[PDB]
Order: sequence, then structure tokens, then C-alpha cells
Amino acid sequence: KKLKYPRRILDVYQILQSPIITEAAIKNIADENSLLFTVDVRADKKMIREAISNFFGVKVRKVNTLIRPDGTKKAYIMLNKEYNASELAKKIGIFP
Amino acid sequence: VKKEDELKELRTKTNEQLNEEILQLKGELFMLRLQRSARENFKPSDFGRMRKRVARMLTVKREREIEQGVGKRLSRKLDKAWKRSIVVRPPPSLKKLQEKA
Amino acid sequence: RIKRWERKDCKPNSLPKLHKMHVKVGDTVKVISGGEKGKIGEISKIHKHNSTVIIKDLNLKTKHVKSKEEGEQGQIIKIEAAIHSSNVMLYSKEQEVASRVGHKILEDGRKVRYLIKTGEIVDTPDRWKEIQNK
Amino acid sequence: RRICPFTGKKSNKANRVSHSNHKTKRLQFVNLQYKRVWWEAGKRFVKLRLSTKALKTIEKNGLDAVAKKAGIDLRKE
RNA sequence: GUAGAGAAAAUGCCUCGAGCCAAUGUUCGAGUACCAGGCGCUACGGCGCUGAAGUAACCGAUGCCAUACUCCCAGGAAAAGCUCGAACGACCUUCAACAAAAGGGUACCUGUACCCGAAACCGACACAGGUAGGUAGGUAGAGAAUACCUAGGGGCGCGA
RNA sequence: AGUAACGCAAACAUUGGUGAGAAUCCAAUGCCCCGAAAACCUAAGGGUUCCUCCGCAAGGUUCGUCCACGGAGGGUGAGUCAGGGCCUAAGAUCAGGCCGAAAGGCGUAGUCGAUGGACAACAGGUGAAUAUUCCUGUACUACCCCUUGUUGGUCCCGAGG
RNA sequence: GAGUUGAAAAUAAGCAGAGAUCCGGAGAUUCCCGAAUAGGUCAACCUUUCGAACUUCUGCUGAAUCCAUGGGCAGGCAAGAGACAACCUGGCGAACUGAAACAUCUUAGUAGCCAGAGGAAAAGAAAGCAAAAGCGAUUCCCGUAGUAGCGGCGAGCGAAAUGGGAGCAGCCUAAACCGUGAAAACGGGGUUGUGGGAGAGCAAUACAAGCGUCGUGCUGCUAGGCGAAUCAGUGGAGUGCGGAACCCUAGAUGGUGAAAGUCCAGUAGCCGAAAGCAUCACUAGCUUAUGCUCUGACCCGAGUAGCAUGGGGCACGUGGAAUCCCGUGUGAAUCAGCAAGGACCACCUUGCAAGGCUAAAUACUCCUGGGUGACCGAUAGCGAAGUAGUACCGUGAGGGA
Ligand SMILES: [Mg+2]
Ligand SMILES: [Mg+2]
Ligand SMILES: [Mg+2]
Ligand SMILES: [Mg+2]
Ligand SMILES: [Mg+2]
Ligand SMILES: [Mg+2]
Ligand SMILES: [Mg+2]
Ligand SMILES: [Mg+2]
Ligand SMILES: [Mg+2]
Ligand SMILES: [Mg+2]
Ligand SMILES: [Mg+2]
Ligand SMILES: [Mg+2]
Ligand SMILES: [Mg+2]
Ligand SMILES: [Mg+2]
Ligand SMILES: [Mg+2]
Ligand SMILES: [Mg+2]
Ligand SMILES: [Mg+2]
Ligand SMILES: [Mg+2]
Ligand SMILES: [Mg+2]
Ligand SMILES: [Mg+2]
Ligand SMILES: [Mg+2]
Ligand SMILES: [Mg+2]
Ligand SMILES: [Mg+2]
Ligand SMILES: [Mg+2]
Ligand SMILES: [Mg+2]
Ligand SMILES: [Mg+2]
Ligand SMILES: [Mg+2]
Ligand SMILES: [Mg+2]
Ligand SMILES: [Mg+2]
Ligand SMILES: [Mg+2]
Ligand SMILES: [Mg+2]
Ligand SMILES: [Mg+2]
Ligand SMILES: [Mg+2]
Ligand SMILES: [Mg+2]
Ligand SMILES: [Mg+2]
Ligand SMILES: [Mg+2]
Ligand SMILES: [Mg+2]
Ligand SMILES: [Mg+2]
Ligand SMILES: [Mg+2]
Ligand SMILES: [Mg+2]
Ligand SMILES: [Mg+2]
Ligand SMILES: [Mg+2]
Ligand SMILES: [Mg+2]
Ligand SMILES: [Mg+2]
Ligand SMILES: [Mg+2]
Ligand SMILES: [Mg+2]
Ligand SMILES: [Mg+2]
Ligand SMILES: [Mg+2]
Ligand SMILES: [Mg+2]
Ligand SMILES: [Mg+2]
Ligand SMILES: [Mg+2]
Ligand SMILES: [Mg+2]
Ligand SMILES: [Mg+2]
Ligand SMILES: [Mg+2]
Ligand SMILES: [Mg+2]
Ligand SMILES: [Mg+2]
Ligand SMILES: [Mg+2]
Ligand SMILES: [Mg+2]
Ligand SMILES: [Mg+2]
Ligand SMILES: [Mg+2]
Ligand SMILES: [Mg+2]
Ligand SMILES: [Mg+2]
Ligand SMILES: [Mg+2]
Ligand SMILES: [Mg+2]
Ligand SMILES: [Mg+2]
Ligand SMILES: [Mg+2]
Ligand SMILES: [Mg+2]
Ligand SMILES: [Mg+2]
Ligand SMILES: [Mg+2]
Ligand SMILES: [Mg+2]
Ligand SMILES: [Mg+2]
Ligand SMILES: [Mg+2]
Ligand SMILES: [Mg+2]
Ligand SMILES: [Mg+2]
Ligand SMILES: [Mg+2]
Ligand SMILES: [Mg+2]
Ligand SMILES: [Mg+2]
Ligand SMILES: [Mg+2]
Ligand SMILES: [Mg+2]
Ligand SMILES: [Mg+2]
Ligand SMILES: [Mg+2]
Ligand SMILES: [Mg+2]
Ligand SMILES: [Mg+2]
Ligand SMILES: [Mg+2]
Ligand SMILES: [Mg+2]
Ligand SMILES: [Mg+2]
Ligand SMILES: [Mg+2]
Ligand SMILES: [Mg+2]
Ligand SMILES: [Mg+2]
Ligand SMILES: [Mg+2]
Ligand SMILES: [Mg+2]
Ligand SMILES: [Mg+2]
Ligand SMILES: [Mg+2]
Ligand SMILES: [Mg+2]
Ligand SMILES: [Mg+2]
Ligand SMILES: [Mg+2]
Ligand SMILES: [Mg+2]
Ligand SMILES: [Mg+2]
Ligand SMILES: [Mg+2]
Ligand SMILES: [Mg+2]
Ligand SMILES: [Mg+2]
Ligand SMILES: [Mg+2]
Repeated sequence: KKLKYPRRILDVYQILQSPIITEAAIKNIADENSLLFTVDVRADKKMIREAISNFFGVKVRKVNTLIRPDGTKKAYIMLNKEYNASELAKKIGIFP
Repeated sequence: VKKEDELKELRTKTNEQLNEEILQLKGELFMLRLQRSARENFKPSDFGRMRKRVARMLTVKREREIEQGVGKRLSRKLDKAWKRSIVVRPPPSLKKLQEKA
Repeated sequence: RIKRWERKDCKPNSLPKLHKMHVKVGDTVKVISGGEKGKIGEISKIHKHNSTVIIKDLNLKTKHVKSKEEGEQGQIIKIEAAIHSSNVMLYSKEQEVASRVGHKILEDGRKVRYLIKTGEIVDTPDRWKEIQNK
Repeated sequence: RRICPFTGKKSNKANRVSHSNHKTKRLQFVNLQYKRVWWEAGKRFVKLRLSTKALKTIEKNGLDAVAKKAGIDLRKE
């Protein structure tokens, strides 16, 4: 009916803070085609889906969030099976 | 001398142009934050330069709004509005250079 | 290291309190007090909290350095240690004399420093460019 | 509260004194009544708590004088 | 179906129906799954490779039907989702709304580690103690008692 | 006073291994104890104690190469599991309202409040540390999308459940 | 005016004489909780139709009910709400204690709690003191004076007037009357006391005095700048010592390898503000205003004063108990009056209650800026010279190194 209010008011350019690069994440890329991104605690799944969908220009299957014991949201982004993960891994600078 | 120049350049633009410009900047800031983590060599000075650029822009924007006659409440309302209508677009800086490549 | 009370003094905005002092970096001075008394030099670094200066050949200290990198190789290095700015006076090379320093105004619309035992101007218009390019 | 709106009467603080002189805290209360009063200028009654002194004064000066001095609108009553 | 101020309901009169109920069962899901072994490697830790048979009988629950029954007196929550519907009031109205069987799509926050008949909670302790619930194998036995065992876990953080 | 004690009378033993150093750390082989637990899991609580690498000052009733200890680096993935986006009980707050030196007290609609009502997911695999959450299979809810069929639907209210 | 990116090094990059870092004025932004205020919650979260809730304000709308009230809708940078050491005002208001017991009395209208407001608050322009002579709103100090008195005449409590100082300041309104209305209101007039005002006539008029947008003024505050004068010797270092010199409108203070007028920062002295703040003058303007004569009929603050009872407070405990202020009940008089002068009456003196508002002198320290200290120096001084209201303890209030 009305304008679609995003669940909170955030500014999208600050929500995806960084790729998390460790031995763990890289094989999630290899096996799952799933990126690992530390994001703003206040950020949701719909926000993250639009953000990556527009930013890197890839259609994203499903998102899974997490909250560290340190209070920092962490997101598994599993892309579709059409777009290969390692594509975006080279495009970003995460080397498998 | 970059500061005075950049500010004279800022106060001569229009509102829409400022908005757009701001968005573009924040995006470039994103791509920068990506490079940091990738440990690809880059310039530590750049975060400062860019962030503060954005600042100066916003400041100018608000300073105009005050001449128009708008209050703090009205300000914050129209700001929530603008932040709701924001769509992410890929940063013209470096994402357009991986679209082309 | 730093004895907890010997740390840097502070303003309410957290920024340290800087002593004002009479000397710049490119300057030449003579050492009035300390075992280095009488020696002439030029200033390199200057710390504006302690009010201390460092001079290339002066106040030499023999420092042992342990380089353990897969082998044990040591090094005995001689460094320069800071000396207190109240122990040095500006030195004129020309008439070869160490003096106090006053301020004077030049017609350019400029404010400079001079030695009061001579009347010799210290600061050169290009001094800072001369030091940056070094 | 035990207070008359119209004269502003308060309960008064008083010692009950025995034959022995031994004092005691006590309250003398305003004499308050729940009365309806006729209001001619409203053609209607008004329910009020009143001191009796107030009732008197309403007989003497008329209700409207009293309510105007006390600043209470008969309409909102 | 009808009747009364009477839509649905309740209530009264009339009618049509001999089946109904629900654990469980058969079949798909389900096999090139899983698995005894077999082959080979051993960083001798684990790993790659191929896989036979996969049914029947008797015990049998404190679990399921099940608010199913029979009995008793002490007489055993509310509200929403849900199903039905005229008048009254409000609002919305055409490719708008609602009604359906398929088809494709789409997917909000927070918890999630570990311990929990405890060295991690509660007892000031790495303390012979306290701590709701769930699952309930064998032989003997009335049994969740006892004794001896399986699975799994342990040999009590001073010894001689 | 180098005395009492070292926290059950389930019980240890040997061979290798690592190591400067082993009654105590790892593995193997015996032996022994619990088994309506001294097993596995979950609520509450705790709060990072979990995992790997490094360490052995203090802690550990001895020891220590070890650790629930210290140092670094990691780890918790849900439309369907559990709560919230649903509903109310005890109770709580309570617009207006009644009362009261003040603070407040009582109380109606309302709104909170699960220990209850409602509501949709299972098997196998992976696995240094997560799994009805990630993978592969079949499922299932709630919306949206189109076709077709009707013209009124929606809430308020009347009812059955 | 030169180096800089907090404590706080190291590393990496920048920014910088077209003036960085830095210092001051004025703005800007200010996530979430908190009065918390879109609705909810277990503070720092959730749900949302995105909203300052509610109360006052402006407008539209208009229940039972004609006018109204309530309710509904909308506008609005929108008044309040909360916080705040001590001081202050009001409201409630103890007990241990003292009395060598205790009950009247004392402690004490203290503590505590609640509410309120300010830089002070309160009080305050004589219905007052006094005594036959005079004073001239209030507050504060000295004194009167531990006097007069009060008091189970016990414990104890305890004035005032005259006198000396600090500090000074006086104003608005009701009613009679005249305008406007049907009112209730509004506008003029009018405010005093050894009496005024309204009423009726005749004179004077220009100065004086009080308030205050705007604005260069003055000064001060919030950044700063200039600022005199010494050398060698002496064992780690010289400011000490011996030996020479010098400045002083500067011999305050801090630092410096060791004690310094002459080494550094400074001090005396002297300059300096685009912006804001503050006291002052000026500032268009706004305010007011006199004079006499006649008239006791008009007014001069009513459920008031007083009276009867019940109390409270006054130094004053019901006492011969005034003055003051409250419950219950009664209930006047207008200046030919009324009140006060410590029961009460007469006389005389003084004063004008039942409407308001007002600066200073005085109280205080969570603090800010200067200064001093026969103040502390780590068991002291603040609980706290380091994570200090921390660790730890407690369900919690709280305790607390
Ligand atoms: Mg994973
Ligand atoms: Mg989750
Ligand atoms: Mg040290
Ligand atoms: Mg020295
Ligand atoms: Mg019917
Ligand atoms: Mg019918
Ligand atoms: Mg029927
Ligand atoms: Mg049988
Ligand atoms: Mg039974
Ligand atoms: Mg039954
Ligand atoms: Mg209708
Ligand atoms: Mg239907
Ligand atoms: Mg888990
Ligand atoms: Mg688990
Ligand atoms: Mg136990
Ligand atoms: Mg033990
Ligand atoms: Mg135990
Ligand atoms: Mg058995
Ligand atoms: Mg037997
Ligand atoms: Mg048997
Ligand atoms: Mg047993
Ligand atoms: Mg076993
Ligand atoms: Mg003995
Ligand atoms: Mg013995
Ligand atoms: Mg013994
Ligand atoms: Mg013992
Ligand atoms: Mg033991
Ligand atoms: Mg056994
Ligand atoms: Mg165990
Ligand atoms: Mg376990
Ligand atoms: Mg739990
Ligand atoms: Mg730890
Ligand atoms: Mg472990
Ligand atoms: Mg040890
Ligand atoms: Mg030991
Ligand atoms: Mg070792
Ligand atoms: Mg550890
Ligand atoms: Mg209830
Ligand atoms: Mg209540
Ligand atoms: Mg109320
Ligand atoms: Mg209720
Ligand atoms: Mg609820
Ligand atoms: Mg439940
Ligand atoms: Mg649910
Ligand atoms: Mg569920
Ligand atoms: Mg596990
Ligand atoms: Mg599984
Ligand atoms: Mg299968
Ligand atoms: Mg469905
Ligand atoms: Mg219903
Ligand atoms: Mg700020
Ligand atoms: Mg945020
Ligand atoms: Mg709220
Ligand atoms: Mg609230
Ligand atoms: Mg109207
Ligand atoms: Mg009407
Ligand atoms: Mg109204
Ligand atoms: Mg409103
Ligand atoms: Mg307040
Ligand atoms: Mg308050
Ligand atoms: Mg205040
Ligand atoms: Mg007593
Ligand atoms: Mg007593
Ligand atoms: Mg006594
Ligand atoms: Mg005694
Ligand atoms: Mg004052
Ligand atoms: Mg006052
Ligand atoms: Mg006067
Ligand atoms: Mg007067
Ligand atoms: Mg006097
Ligand atoms: Mg005087
Ligand atoms: Mg006077
Ligand atoms: Mg008038
Ligand atoms: Mg007048
Ligand atoms: Mg007289
Ligand atoms: Mg007279
Ligand atoms: Mg006249
Ligand atoms: Mg100077
Ligand atoms: Mg000097
Ligand atoms: Mg000397
Ligand atoms: Mg000398
Ligand atoms: Mg010196
Ligand atoms: Mg000195
Ligand atoms: Mg000066
Ligand atoms: Mg007269
Ligand atoms: Mg009386
Ligand atoms: Mg009395
Ligand atoms: Mg008396
Ligand atoms: Mg009197
Ligand atoms: Mg008197
Ligand atoms: Mg009284
Ligand atoms: Mg009376
Ligand atoms: Mg009279
Ligand atoms: Mg009298
Ligand atoms: Mg008098
Ligand atoms: Mg009078
Ligand atoms: Mg009086
Ligand atoms: Mg008066
Ligand atoms: Mg007053
Ligand atoms: Mg000590
Ligand atoms: Mg101390
Ligand atoms: Mg000592």
C-alpha cells in the first residue's frame, strides 16, 4: 500500500564491512559457493540481499546470518549455481 | 589549497548533484574497505580523504537548508526519507572497471 | 617503560600540553651545559612535550642491540640522546658567537628572530623549503 | 483531597489535649458535603463537594461570584 | 428442510441416511541409500576401492487409539486462529476485490559453541551435598528392587 | 611443625612413545567400577570454560611434557527446532473515573504477562570446533504470480467451535 | 607561525608557508537507552500504517442537551514535563537524649521524607513601634542581656524598645463616578492617613523625573604578541664555591643532569579582537504630572473582623493572656468609623486589615578563575597519587579495599 519501510534505517554503504578471510571461509567458497562477509549488527537479511545483488551484480540464492559472541554480525552469502563463487573471489581479492 | 578549491566547487552545485555525488563517494569508500581486507596495497590516506570529503558535502547541504528556513525536526524527517529511497548502485569508480573487463 | 606518572600531560580534549621553546629544526647551536658543553652542532629532531632536542654528533650513547634472526648476531650501535633545550644557545657562524634570541619585524610584513649580541638575522625566507627538500 | 475548591479551606493541624496536658496529633477537617447546587445562569444543577461556609457564601454573593474568584468554570463542573 | 420479532445459531415439528471411528497396516517414498565382510595404501592416525542376505515366528509396554469406555463426587481455565452469517456502522471498489484446482516463483528478527545426576549451575574450594524434564537393552526377578552384564562412560590429582 | 592432613574402602598393572626430567602426559594390551548411571540429550544458570597452536611464573592439595590455568588465533549458519512478528490465565500496569497532607491508593475499557491455546521437515552425508540450521534427496506452511469462474468484498457486530 | 596525524612507541601512508597540527568565538552533525514521548518491553531491544505521547495553544468540527460540556480531525521548532552538592521556602514530622526514674517539659519544629523555585530565597512599604518625648517598609551584624520574663517556678527556655553599623526604593490595582453592553466584562478616573478619593467650580502649564528596540560608543571577559641583563675555573652533571661583570617599572612562579634576577618558559611594563558575552552610559520612543475653594447624603477591599467553642504559634507551658493564625458555629461597622497600645472600660496618642509586586546589605559550594597556607606527604591527605566507587562481597537497598 505504502512505501516499503526497510526494517531499520541504516545506510546501505556501511552494512557490508568486510570479507572474512581465514582457512575456514575459503573452503565454504569452494564447496558451497558461499561468500563470508562481516556486516553491521543492525543489518538484516533483506538489506544484505539487495546490497550484494546490486553491488557485485549477482543473484543470491540464500543468506545466513550469525552473531558472534563479540557482537558482530557475520553473513554466509550463498549465491546461485549459475554464478560461480571463485569468480567473485578473483574479482574481490580473495584467493583460493 | 585542495580544500578551498574543493569547497568553492561544492557550493556551486545543485541539490540532486550533491546527493548523487555523495552516494558515489560512499560506494568508492566501500570498494576501498574491500581492498584493505584483501591486503592489496593501497593508500591509508585515502579513507581520511574520502570520508572527510563526504562530510564537507553534507555540511554544505545542511547549511543551504538552513537558509531555506528548515528546522532540526524537518531536517531529520527529510533525511529519513532520503535514506529510505536510497538504492545501492555499483560504484562507478572500480566496479565499472570490472564490468568492462 | 615510561614510569606511569612521567607520561605526557594533557588538556581536557586529550591533546598533550606542548612547551613553547626558542629553537627550530634547521638551526645551529652551541651546548652550554652537560658533558657536551662547548660543542657546536645542528639540530635534527625536537620533542615539544619534554622540551628536548637531538644533535647529530652529540650526546652519544653506546647501545647494545640483540638481533636474533635464526642466528645470534649482536650489534653495538652509538645513538644520540635528547638533551634539554635550555642547555643550548643559538650560534652565529659568521662572527662565531653564541647569543640569546629576540624577535624583530621586517618590512615585508614579516616577523623573525635575531641574535641580540650581533643583530644578525637567523631565519631565512626559504628555510622550510630548504629543509623539506633535504 | 479534603479541600473546598471555592474557599480553599484546608484540614487544620491540632493537638488533642487531655486533662493531663498530654498532647496528641490530630486532624480537624473541613466540613465537606456532596451537594447539588442550583445554577440559574446554566438552568441546571451542579454536583460539588463544598464546605458549608461556601454554601453560605453562595447564598450571599450568588454562585457565579464565588466560582469566578476561585477560577472554576461551572461548565467543566 | 421448515416455524416463531428469527440470517447463522439456539429451540420446536418434518425428512434422508446403516454405517461410522482411529491407532496401526498394505503401497510409494526406498536404492547403484546404509552395511558384515573383501581389496589395497599406511604420515601405520586414517584413507581410497567393490559390496552378500536384508524375511518369519513368539513374547510385549508405564508408549499409541483415547477426552474410547464404565464409575465416582470433590464437579474439573480464558481468548485467538478456525467454521458459519442478515440487518446496523465504517472503509474500499474494477480487470479492482473475493472463490477455487493446478503450475511456476518468494522466504521476517533473536537463541544455536561448551557444561548441564556438574571440576563450568547452586553450596567461599577442582567441596563425599542440592538441581525440573526426556530416552529405558540382556540374564535371573512380581519390579524402574537387587545381583551380574551391553551400549556408552570411568579407575575417584599424593604415592611407596 | 617439617607435625595433622592431602576430600570415600571403583584398583590398578606392564610395555612402548614423546621429553632436560614421567607413579601422574599419549597409545597399546590386560585387569577393575557404573549401567533407572558414574550413559546420552535438553530447560534454567554460567559466559567463551568449546577447538587448534604455543607456555609451564602463579592456580592444580604431590607430580606435570598436562589442564576447565596463562598467551595468541579461530568457532555458534534455520520459512519448518525454541521464543518474538498470534491469544489469553494467575498477576501487573491502567486513559478517562472515585478517593488522598505530598508521594500516591482504588478501579473501568485498553495494553502487557506462558508454565497453557494456535502454527509448517524428515532420512542420509560432511564434519579441528556447528547442523531437524551447511550439502543430496523427497516433503510441508504463508504469501506473490499467472490462467479460469463469479460480481460486491473488508472490518464492526450475531453464532458454532 | 613549523612541523604534524590523542595517552603511545613502532609500522603504513598523508597533510603542510596559497599557513598544516595547534588555541578562541559562532555554527553543523549527534546511532541506541534514559523525562522517553508512535505502540511494546526484561534500559541500551522489538513491532510499526514513520508518528514530539499527554496537558496548555491556534483552527475546523460539532454527543446525551437549546446554549454548552465531552468527543473527533487538523495545524504548530511547541509552553510544560526531567536533572540539580549545599543554601532556601512550604508540607508532613520522630526517637534515643536531658530532667541523674518519668508522664507536663526537653531533645526539636532538629533529622528524615515529599513538593517547589532561585542565584540567592524568604520577608517587605505600617490597621507598625513608642510614651506624653519621639520614630518612619523589609533583611543582616554589634549591643541591650543571659537583662525583663517563661518554667513539674524543676531540667531548662529566653525577648523587645531606645542605641551603633551594613544597605537603601518605592510601586501597581478594587470600589464611588463617567463611557459600552442584556449581560458577565472592557475604556477613562482613582489610590491616601495628625485622612484621602468621587461630587461641584475657578487657576497653572512647561520643565522635571522613571522605563526602554536600534546603534557606532566606553570598559571588561573569552585566543594572543613584544619583553632587560653573564663568563671562565672546580672531581658524571654547576644553578653551589672562589673570581670577575651586568639588568631591575622585571629579585612572582615553574623547569633545567646540582640550589639560577642575567639558560628556557615567564614576570614588570606595554600593545591586541572579525565573533560572542557582560556591566555601564547615551537611544527614536514610552510614561507620569500640578493649584485652590465648597459639599459629613457617594466610595475607601464581608461570610471578612468580632463573639462562643476546639487548637496552633508568639521568649510567654491557660495563666489576669493581649498581639498573631487556623477547624466548627454564629456574625458587624465605614472616617460622626474601625484597629492597636499585654484581661477589660474611659480618655488621649498612633495606624488604616480583609487586592497584588518589588533591588541591595545576608546564607551556601557539585563547581570556575585567580591567590595565600606555623596544611598532608603514600597507615597521612579525598574512599580513590595505578582498573576507584574499580576488584571483591551482597537477591537487594548497600558495603568497599
Ligand atoms: Mg561451515
Ligand atoms: Mg539465526
Ligand atoms: Mg621501564
Ligand atoms: Mg644543567
Ligand atoms: Mg433462521
Ligand atoms: Mg427465514
Ligand atoms: Mg436447527
Ligand atoms: Mg500377545
Ligand atoms: Mg503408574
Ligand atoms: Mg470422562
Ligand atoms: Mg450495511
Ligand atoms: Mg467466502
Ligand atoms: Mg547447535
Ligand atoms: Mg549443541
Ligand atoms: Mg553432585
Ligand atoms: Mg579432585
Ligand atoms: Mg563433588
Ligand atoms: Mg531390565
Ligand atoms: Mg525375589
Ligand atoms: Mg522375564
Ligand atoms: Mg540398581
Ligand atoms: Mg565396557
Ligand atoms: Mg606433635
Ligand atoms: Mg605422629
Ligand atoms: Mg599422617
Ligand atoms: Mg581435614
Ligand atoms: Mg583425592
Ligand atoms: Mg559391576
Ligand atoms: Mg560426566
Ligand atoms: Mg555431553
Ligand atoms: Mg539453555
Ligand atoms: Mg579465560
Ligand atoms: Mg579443552
Ligand atoms: Mg606451574
Ligand atoms: Mg605443583
Ligand atoms: Mg617440553
Ligand atoms: Mg586455554
Ligand atoms: Mg486479569
Ligand atoms: Mg496503581
Ligand atoms: Mg488518572
Ligand atoms: Mg482491566
Ligand atoms: Mg505477549
Ligand atoms: Mg510455552
Ligand atoms: Mg511462530
Ligand atoms: Mg514451531
Ligand atoms: Mg559438539
Ligand atoms: Mg541430520
Ligand atoms: Mg534417500
Ligand atoms: Mg500450503
Ligand atoms: Mg467471536
Ligand atoms: Mg559535540
Ligand atoms: Mg546502527
Ligand atoms: Mg517508546
Ligand atoms: Mg514508557
Ligand atoms: Mg462548529
Ligand atoms: Mg446541540
Ligand atoms: Mg469543546
Ligand atoms: Mg493534536
Ligand atoms: Mg522540574
Ligand atoms: Mg521530581
Ligand atoms: Mg537550578
Ligand atoms: Mg521522651
Ligand atoms: Mg523515653
Ligand atoms: Mg533521663
Ligand atoms: Mg539519667
Ligand atoms: Mg545577593
Ligand atoms: Mg522574592
Ligand atoms: Mg515609603
Ligand atoms: Mg500602603
Ligand atoms: Mg538600630
Ligand atoms: Mg547607614
Ligand atoms: Mg528607608
Ligand atoms: Mg475599571
Ligand atoms: Mg492609571
Ligand atoms: Mg488620628
Ligand atoms: Mg481629621
Ligand atoms: Mg473632581
Ligand atoms: Mg618573549
Ligand atoms: Mg629573557
Ligand atoms: Mg658557570
Ligand atoms: Mg657566584
Ligand atoms: Mg639549563
Ligand atoms: Mg628559580
Ligand atoms: Mg602581565
Ligand atoms: Mg470626609
Ligand atoms: Mg476565638
Ligand atoms: Mg499556645
Ligand atoms: Mg494566647
Ligand atoms: Mg496588631
Ligand atoms: Mg507589642
Ligand atoms: Mg495555624
Ligand atoms: Mg470566622
Ligand atoms: Mg460596612
Ligand atoms: Mg483584637
Ligand atoms: Mg498604630
Ligand atoms: Mg482598607
Ligand atoms: Mg488582621
Ligand atoms: Mg496591602
Ligand atoms: Mg512576596
Ligand atoms: Mg603501603
Ligand atoms: Mg590512603
Ligand atoms: Mg615511606
